[PDB]
Amino acid sequence: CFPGDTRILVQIDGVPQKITLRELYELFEDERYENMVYVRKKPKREIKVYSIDLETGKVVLTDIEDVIKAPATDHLIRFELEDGRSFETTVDHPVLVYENGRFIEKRAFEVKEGDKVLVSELELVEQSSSSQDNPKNENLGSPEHDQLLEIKNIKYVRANDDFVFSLNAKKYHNVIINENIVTHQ
Repeated sequence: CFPGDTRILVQIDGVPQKITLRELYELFEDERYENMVYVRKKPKREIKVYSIDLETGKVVLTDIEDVIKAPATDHLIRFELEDGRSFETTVDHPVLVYENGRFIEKRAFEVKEGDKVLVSELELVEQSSSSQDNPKNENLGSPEHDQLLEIKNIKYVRANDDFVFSLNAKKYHNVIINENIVTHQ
């Protein structure tokens, strides 16, 4: 899991939005109690989730199974990228790094400084602050970026929220967060 602070890239009403899991989560309703955590299922709008295909390395879109809401109990490791991107995980959560010419899944507490993550590097063009715009898919709609980022700094930090999220969708434990940081079990 990641802190609610973790930004998740999704698609809402055919519009890609990058919003924290605590924010993304809100696009959902119907919360159930299970596994000693909370599970929210069924979006109140058209909510899709941007995920990555490990095998091909492409950014795909899928439907959501539910929202992963769990009481912030453990602490989280933070990864700071050379670009200034940073993401956190419950340390037990595997991180997807691109080393040895392959993609490997290592726990946050198993990841080391100077490690990499896969970034889809594919933006939605409109990086405007807040949800001011939405019905815009103009400006061609074709990006271009092929580069992965190394972790400049890792640290042990504490969960910002009292709940942590990951957003459960198809393929499971595979989502694009922060500045498109890809992770998978």
